[PDB]
Parts: sequence; C-alpha cells; structure tokens
Amino acid sequence: RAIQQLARNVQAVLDSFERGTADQMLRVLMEKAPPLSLLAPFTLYEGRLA
Amino acid sequence: CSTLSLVRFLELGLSVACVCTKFPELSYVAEGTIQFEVQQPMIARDGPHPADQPVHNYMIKRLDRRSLNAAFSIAVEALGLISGENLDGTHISSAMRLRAIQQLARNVQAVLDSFERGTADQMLRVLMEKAPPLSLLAPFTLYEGRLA
Amino acid sequence: VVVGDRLVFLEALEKRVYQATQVPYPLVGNLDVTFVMPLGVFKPAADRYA
Repeated sequence: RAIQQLARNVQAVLDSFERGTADQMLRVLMEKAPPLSLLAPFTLYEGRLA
Repeated sequence: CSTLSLVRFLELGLSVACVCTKFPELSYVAEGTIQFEVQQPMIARDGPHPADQPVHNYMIKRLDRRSLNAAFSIAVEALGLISGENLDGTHISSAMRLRAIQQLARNVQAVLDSFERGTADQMLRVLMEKAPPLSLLAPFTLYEGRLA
Repeated sequence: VVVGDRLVFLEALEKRVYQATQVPYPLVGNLDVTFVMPLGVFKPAADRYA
C-alpha cells in the first residue's frame, strides 16, 4: 500500500507539469494582448500619428 | 365485471434511475454504509504563488431505512368455507366455496401487485428529497473552487 | 471554425483543465471604472425652471 500510494502520488505530480504549461501559456498571452476596443481605431490612423 | 391492469417496475422508464438488487438478509444489517475515495488533480504554480500539494480525501455515506406494507383481510363468514370445517355436503355450499376461493384469489391478485406501484412511488418520493431547485444550483457551479 | 476568411481553432479550457482545482480561471477579467458625482452645486438664476 505504501508503494501504491507513492505511485499514485508521483503520477499526479508528473501530470501537474502539463496543466502547468497549459496555464502558463494563457498567463503570458493575457499580458500581451491589448484590448480590441482600444485597438480597432488605432489600426485606422496608422502612419498618420506624425 | 371489471378487470385489472398490471404494472411492472422493470418495464417503466424510471427504473433506469436506481440500481435494484435483492438482499434477503437486509432484516439483520445494522447501520450500513459505503466508502468513497477521490483524488483531486493539481496544476503547477509560478513565481509568487506557493507550490501546491496533491490532496486525498475519504468520505463515507450512510444508509436509510424504510418499508412498505398493505392489508389483505378476509371475512370469517367465508374463512370457514375455505378450510372445510363449516363446509357441508350439499350442492348449494360448493357453489359458495367456489365464490369464496375466487374472491380470495382476486384479492391477493391486487395486493401482490401493490408492491410494484409501491416502489414506483417510493422512488419518486426519495428523488424529490435530494434534488435542490435549479434556481439555487446553476449560479452555484459558476463560483466553484472559490468560495474560500 | 471559419470566421471572415480565416480558419481558426475554438477552445474552452474549463473542463479539460482547471476543473476541480483551487486555481481560478484567468480569462475572467476585472474591468475598472471610476464614478464621479457632484454633491451640492447650485445652478444660476437663469436655468431654474419647471
């Protein structure tokens, strides 16, 4: 039972390193995306902000 | 003369709700239970947040206790006719014995069939207790893992 | 799914991941606004009318 517990435990901790990446992707993509409402006009006056 | 319509709980559509099994020893068991084990998954954390541990939790539920019952009384004025003590050897008495036997049979026919409708009713009775109203359920699942 | 002229994925990651774990979902944003209201201003004599 002790070995069984250790196995079922390491199986969970190893799985954590997949959902971890799947979460880190969203966590880093969210900081890079400016809101659309503040962007759609900004793409209409490009090259004119001089 | 009317007839009677039989209903069988295993031909209803409701039977797919519950698992039914015979237990000819139920009359002896004390407070019986079942056991549960669930392991929740866990996702890694970054930087500021602390590292989380995998979690186990065991939990046990308990049995309920109920019954069903009917009554099937018969009249003495024909009870005597059944056994044969008050039966005399005539032609006008066997004609009453046959009537008494037919009455008893038609009565046990109804009482034995009562226990199928009984279960078909008990299932709804139990189900109408656990179910929480949907109005108080849909807005409850949307804040899960957060009401700390 | 096809939108416009592009052919893009479409995903929900609440059930496959993030399900039954004490970490919140990171797309539930938090908008911020700031309200202001005058308290006891008194309008001039010209614009006081029924």
